[PDB]
Amino acid sequence: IIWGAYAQRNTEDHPPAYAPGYKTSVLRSPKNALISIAETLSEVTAPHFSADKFGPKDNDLILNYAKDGLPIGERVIVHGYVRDQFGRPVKNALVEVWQANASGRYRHPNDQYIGAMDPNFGGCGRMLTDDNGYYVFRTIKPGPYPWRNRINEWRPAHIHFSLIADGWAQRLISQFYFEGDTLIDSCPILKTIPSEQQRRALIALEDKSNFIEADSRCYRFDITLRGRRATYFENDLT
Amino acid sequence: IIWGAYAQRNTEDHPPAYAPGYKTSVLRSPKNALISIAETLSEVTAPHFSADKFGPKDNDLILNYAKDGLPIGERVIVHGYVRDQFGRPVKNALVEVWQANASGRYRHPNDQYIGAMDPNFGGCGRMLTDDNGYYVFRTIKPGPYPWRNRINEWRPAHIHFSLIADGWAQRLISQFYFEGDTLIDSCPILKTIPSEQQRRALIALEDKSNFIEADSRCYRFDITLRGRRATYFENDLT
Amino acid sequence: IIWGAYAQRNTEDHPPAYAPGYKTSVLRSPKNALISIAETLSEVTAPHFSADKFGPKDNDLILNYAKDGLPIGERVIVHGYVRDQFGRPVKNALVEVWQANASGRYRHPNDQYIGAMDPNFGGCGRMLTDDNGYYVFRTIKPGPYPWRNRINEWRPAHIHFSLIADGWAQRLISQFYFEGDTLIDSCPILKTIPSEQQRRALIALEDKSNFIEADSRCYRFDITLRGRRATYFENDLT
Amino acid sequence: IIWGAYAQRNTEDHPPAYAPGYKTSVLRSPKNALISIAETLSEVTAPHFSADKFGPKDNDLILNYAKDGLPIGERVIVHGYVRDQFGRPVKNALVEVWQANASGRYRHPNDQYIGAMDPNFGGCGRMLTDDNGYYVFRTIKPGPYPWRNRINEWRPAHIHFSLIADGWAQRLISQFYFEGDTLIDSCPILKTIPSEQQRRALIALEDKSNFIEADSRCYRFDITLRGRRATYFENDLT
Amino acid sequence: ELKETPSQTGGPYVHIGLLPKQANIEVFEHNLDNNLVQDNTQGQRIRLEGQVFDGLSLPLRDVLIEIWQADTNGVYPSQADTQGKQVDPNFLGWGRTGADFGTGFWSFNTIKPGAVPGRKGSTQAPHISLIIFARGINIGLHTRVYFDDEAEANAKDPVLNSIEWATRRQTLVAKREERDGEVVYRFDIRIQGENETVFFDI
Amino acid sequence: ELKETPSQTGGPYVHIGLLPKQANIEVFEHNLDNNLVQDNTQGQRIRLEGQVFDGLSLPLRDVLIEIWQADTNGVYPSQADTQGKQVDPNFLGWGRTGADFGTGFWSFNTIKPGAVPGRKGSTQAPHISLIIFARGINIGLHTRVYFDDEAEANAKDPVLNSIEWATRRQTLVAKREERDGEVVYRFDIRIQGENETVFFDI
Amino acid sequence: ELKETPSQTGGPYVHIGLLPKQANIEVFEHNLDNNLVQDNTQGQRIRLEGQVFDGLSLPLRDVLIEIWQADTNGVYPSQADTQGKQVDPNFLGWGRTGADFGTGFWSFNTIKPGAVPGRKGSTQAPHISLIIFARGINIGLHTRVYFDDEAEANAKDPVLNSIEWATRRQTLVAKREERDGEVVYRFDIRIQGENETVFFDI
Amino acid sequence: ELKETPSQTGGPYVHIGLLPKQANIEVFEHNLDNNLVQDNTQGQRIRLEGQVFDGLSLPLRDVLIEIWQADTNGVYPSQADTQGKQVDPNFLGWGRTGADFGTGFWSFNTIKPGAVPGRKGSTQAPHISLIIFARGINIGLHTRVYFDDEAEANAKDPVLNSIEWATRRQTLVAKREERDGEVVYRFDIRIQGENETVFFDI
Ligand SMILES: [Fe+3]
Ligand SMILES: [Fe+3]
Ligand SMILES: [Fe+3]
Ligand SMILES: [Fe+3]
Repeated sequence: IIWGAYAQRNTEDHPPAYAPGYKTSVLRSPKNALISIAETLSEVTAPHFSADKFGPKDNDLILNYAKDGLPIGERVIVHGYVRDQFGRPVKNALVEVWQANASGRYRHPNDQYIGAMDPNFGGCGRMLTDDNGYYVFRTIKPGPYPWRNRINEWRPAHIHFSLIADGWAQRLISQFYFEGDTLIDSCPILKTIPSEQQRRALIALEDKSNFIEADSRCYRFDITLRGRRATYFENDLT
Repeated sequence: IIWGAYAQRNTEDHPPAYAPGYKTSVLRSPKNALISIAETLSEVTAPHFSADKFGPKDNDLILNYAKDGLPIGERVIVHGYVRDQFGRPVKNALVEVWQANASGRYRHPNDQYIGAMDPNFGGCGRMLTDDNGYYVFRTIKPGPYPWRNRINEWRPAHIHFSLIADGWAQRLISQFYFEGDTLIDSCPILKTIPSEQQRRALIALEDKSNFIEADSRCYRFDITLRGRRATYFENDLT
Repeated sequence: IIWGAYAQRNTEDHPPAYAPGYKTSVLRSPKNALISIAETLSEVTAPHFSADKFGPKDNDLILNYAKDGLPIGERVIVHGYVRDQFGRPVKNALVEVWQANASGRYRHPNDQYIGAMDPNFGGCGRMLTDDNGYYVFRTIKPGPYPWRNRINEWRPAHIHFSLIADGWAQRLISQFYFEGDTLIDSCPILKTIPSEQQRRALIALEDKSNFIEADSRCYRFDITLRGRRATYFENDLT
Repeated sequence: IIWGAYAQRNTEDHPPAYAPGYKTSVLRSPKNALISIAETLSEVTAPHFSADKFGPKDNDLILNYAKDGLPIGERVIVHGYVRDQFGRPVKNALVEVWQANASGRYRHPNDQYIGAMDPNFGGCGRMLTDDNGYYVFRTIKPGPYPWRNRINEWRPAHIHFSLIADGWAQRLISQFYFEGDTLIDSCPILKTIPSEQQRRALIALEDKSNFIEADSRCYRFDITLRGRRATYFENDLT
Repeated sequence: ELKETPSQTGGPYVHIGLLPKQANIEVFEHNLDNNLVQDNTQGQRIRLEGQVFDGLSLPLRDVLIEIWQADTNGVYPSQADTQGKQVDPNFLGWGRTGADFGTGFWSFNTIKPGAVPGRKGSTQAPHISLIIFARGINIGLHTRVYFDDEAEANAKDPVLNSIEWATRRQTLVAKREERDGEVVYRFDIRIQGENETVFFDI
Repeated sequence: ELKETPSQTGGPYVHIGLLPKQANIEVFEHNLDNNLVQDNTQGQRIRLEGQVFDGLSLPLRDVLIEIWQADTNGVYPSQADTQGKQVDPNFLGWGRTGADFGTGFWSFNTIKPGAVPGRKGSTQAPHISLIIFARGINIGLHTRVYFDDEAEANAKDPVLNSIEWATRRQTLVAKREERDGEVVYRFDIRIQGENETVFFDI
Repeated sequence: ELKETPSQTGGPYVHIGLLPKQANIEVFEHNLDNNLVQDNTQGQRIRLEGQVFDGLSLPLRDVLIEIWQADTNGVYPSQADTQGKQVDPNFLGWGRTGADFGTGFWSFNTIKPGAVPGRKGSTQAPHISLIIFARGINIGLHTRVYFDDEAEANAKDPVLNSIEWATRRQTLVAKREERDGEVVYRFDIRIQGENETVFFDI
Repeated sequence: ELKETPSQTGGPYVHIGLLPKQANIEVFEHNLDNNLVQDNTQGQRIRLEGQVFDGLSLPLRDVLIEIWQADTNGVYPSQADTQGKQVDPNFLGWGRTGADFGTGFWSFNTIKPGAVPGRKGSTQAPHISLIIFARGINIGLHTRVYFDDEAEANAKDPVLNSIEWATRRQTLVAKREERDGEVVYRFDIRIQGENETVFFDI
């Protein structure tokens, strides 16, 4: 199979650049429209990361920063699959995540929220999807937190995630939320997304059968990236 | 106004004594039916608790046990009203609560759950309702936790509460949950309650307008107790 | 009771600053987002107006400008209640109103509409709400009028109103319309308001039981202002 | 892949032990609740049966007991798949079945029903699922039969089945019925099952495209067993 | 017409919120306990003790108990009391305790209550209202404790006589017995099986 | 939970109801104006003036302005003031005015406010709260006026420091300047474009 | 997420499909039985026997029983066994039998199992997993058989200790006893009433 | 047909998960950085630096940047590269960095990329693909960096020529300049206003 270009990104399935409800976007959004280009090798290629560079606890946010004890919070496991838009599994993709602790406090110099810091929690991890596009990490469920958009704004509990896969065109960063969180319906950031179905594509579902007795709960969350079309006639990529 | 007896407790609005789905009830439930009696002074009276016996932090679970720092977890305020079934406010009623920490771990000798203990959290508080039946306390949102009913059983996040009011007939102990928690629909304990409307009477609702910016979220939860009927003819109470 | 800050203004329940359909807003709307601040004494305080400064006819637009006769038009009484968002009455708030006459003509130098001027009508009044947040004034029902947005634009009949209450954060100016007016569904100004329910919050309802036989008709119109939250723990206002 | 324990059996998807409508269960049901345990090697292991121990006609109930002629009755083939709750095929599982003949008469000493015995029918067979969890056997469609629960009780036509697979926790015995049988809606035994969807999980569907012309009809029936969870962190099984 | 908030079990850790001390938690300066007798409390001191047994005749080691009673003159320290008599100013009338995690025994140091007026001008025999809370118990179980050395009064008691199964009345009578010099009443509660204690819906 | 009544523009004739005099209408005996200084008002008199410009740098000739401020000691003539200090008995603290139909200039005769306490024991620099109403403006625009001869206090002001875009802070500082003998602070408001004035959601 | 196929009673004629011989039916050349000991099977031979009683203390004459156990070294003849040790090549580890239609007695000729590893590095006492199927039983009942001459190991067994009602633990211990020269363990199962056997949800 | 997972802003703390070191967090032994040159990497070393400005011409102090480029011979260290040529075995081709919290400057130590084949047998001028992530940015912004000392190649570049507004092409050309002895290319990104940098939808 000789591959062609990635299918066009559907701008309607993503938040626009300018979203007045999310204040900081007013000055950090281009006024000109994006210029669409036909893809070249630059866009269809991407870096490769070897597994032996990852530590054994890189995907375990409960233990990778634990010093004197275990972090305080809700023990949860998150797993799912990464596929391309045509349903093909995404193999060996780099998945990076970061979150706040159970108080909704980030281990970041710029975070002075009164929510308490956890000396045994770092808030970041990473992994590579297997041959089936499967991924899995363990962590503490992040707490929601206040922020200044409108004075009493609150972000629902969420986990930030980033993916670097087979093509640069696939580069993506986003956030997923937890099923049932009531703050979801009021979040200005989540509302930058036009459709309701897309908003729901960011909610991790409770996976009760995969709970581990007297230990951890589990959530299922799948990710879909742009996919490449196969070429059967002219090959203009180069 | 000369008061008569409390209205009859509606057994249909409460869980039965025998509930096979909640295993420990199989051996701790009477086989004989409860014997209903006409009320006397014994049933319509109750103890009085003076306010000056309560410490200033008795209703603040965030600070009443804080030693070296603040507990880890979601800062939340819970308030509401206590009324009798006829809508009358319940004044100076004793409200006692207790819960687990953010890990779903109780500060109790019999709790060995792997969930982490918080050296700055106790898990209990108390208050007296004011003249309008209003109450309010602050705390850390409790985390759900596993328990052995069926091997992989999990309790949704909850706060235990107890009330001692104007009449012994009103004595009540229960638990309230948080709106949106998905574990609510699977809990065997909550399902001991027959009707769906009664089950919903135990869910605390997100009270967004009462959130405190960059500080705490807030939930609204009202409690209804049995009420006394007024007498206008014969007074057989004594 | 020790009061905290006013609840956050819900930007979604108000028209945005930039509303292209209402032409003059294109150049009189900031391009930057509003900067939200935590409240201080400056925002929670407001001026006090003594009643003995108001004339006896200040709330009677039928007689406060009548010279040789009565103004021409529909005799109507308008009353209602001013409450805060938590349902508390707003006491001694200053309510100021102004409107056009029955021809849709304003007694203003800049109004050259062919609609006829009424030598016995002024078009403005004021009052202070009582202890229950109640207000009441008498007037002539204003006529609709043409204006240049799109060349054949017409404003439905309306009465402009302004309120100065307990907090500067409550400062509000708006307009209310009359139930049944067909111009309501086509007004560009009323359509700057996002939701339909909010648009309906500006319609005064016919209050038939309060009509005064062989004299005047009556409309009921209630106003809701932002409300303050009560504080039960830390008091950071100062 | 390192396997953990089988997912918890959902007691709500099975009939309770005590079912008064099915009389013999009144005295053969424990009064105490079942004690749930965490699994060990004892529960996750199971016996292995070699194929070369099975005769060529073990899965052909039409011929494995035929002596002088063919049994009387409806020639039918039954096939389907055995999967675990996570959709994984169950390979080399032992499937054993037994049924009555076309008269509803069992070849058992304790069966004196007036329904006629068939000298050429035995009523039992067995097989091992293949690598895809597929199974298939041939038989005579069993006739319904009377039994003494309530004096005029009648069992719909059914085939008893038993499975021994990869784990002892999976051990299961049940019965399946035939689509369209009207006795299904009145059977006390089938009604011991709480939900309607689970009751339907025991009905074999007519598989018309797999009928064999001028020979046999065919039914499709799939079986789902409990499945094991994969472990990615601690391995406490041993 | 509003419905009463539905009951739920107190759960296995009911001591955290109701008896912090027994859970080794010290957050309150003034803690509630099982000692209803103060310095100047009137009446004869008595000790109430026993155990609670399940359907297997095994004691509950996680049960919580509370009692409510009148003073030595049969007057309740409650505004709801309409007798017009003055109550002992040094008597709360209420107490709370938990069974021992090991043995299962519970007890209260209190005073023997005086006779309280019944309905329609009757007189109730001396009694203590008691309630049980614990894991497995969905709704607090109500019962009453009467005294065996008060046989003449019990025979005329309205509540006891409202139990048509006469043979069950005895389950509500505690047995007196003088220890060294203290008067103790033994009251064992049986939730299930034979000699199951009578429970009321009050 | 009730929703706040929705805002609407004050419209082009906002003077009829809020400044009858400027509209040549005499219905009220006591009219509200832009003069906050009475005979015995304390503090140094100052005049606040400026213009409001649209997106085309053209002044609005139909704008209405109001201000709210503390007295000379930083105390608000409001019951909501919880400082415990006594307020100047001769100070309303509020005033209203309209720009000139021709030139577009607006002004207030007032007093320079004293420092007011901030949140969490902080101290705010002297300021005047100001609001703008006019045709084209759907919701009154809130802003603050600080004084340039109060640089040391402004540098420590909580609100000004809550503006991360430091370069925009200067838009809220009025420039002092002694006319004949009167102290005048010039404050121009730019609704759009470059040097757009900072507006708050209070 | 698929749901497990729902269980149904094995019914009164459960022998036709699971024990054709006992039903006098000869269709299979190789029949499964209650004899787990082969010629070269290792370990000490033992006979397991008993009866199953209903709520009336009457034995079930139509019950079917199966057992699953490890070899003499505590290793299961199963690929799922992850001990890394070699299993007795002459041991199926499983057996099936039915009670006698007349007396109700059932039995198995097997070997005494060796200790099996427990969870988290613990060690389970020697046991045999047993399941019951029969008319009136909607779901096969799971239980375990331990041995009384293995008291030291039982006291430390994880599963037995997970039964908080200590008094019920003894119902899972079979009593050893030397017949002529063969070792027999008597294990009676009581489905209801007093001394009801403990059943597990595995 | 599945839809692409929707994008969301990286947020203000995008450094916790993508640059732990810069956040003072040490959890990973091997950390990803902005240095693409290894010991035996081929080509001339160059330093790429600049700042990102918002609509107010203020630099973003919380922005995160990544680049993707070919080796010195215009071959990508990617299996997706179909040139048939061997890639520099010591070149990842990718790097990540964050602007300085104080000054806002960002930089990468890399190599100048060789010309890469374009579509339909064309040749692209040397370039580096760059993406921007930060608070306020809902979707990572894609752009390209070309070099001014490569004017002859840029004039023929397919992508640059696909921009009909010729005057905007220059915004994608970095300016070379020899520091002490190191070659540095300055590339400033303007998100809004005048000379706004061209962004692509790739
Ligand atoms: Fe609990
Ligand atoms: Fe108007
Ligand atoms: Fe059958
Ligand atoms: Fe975040």
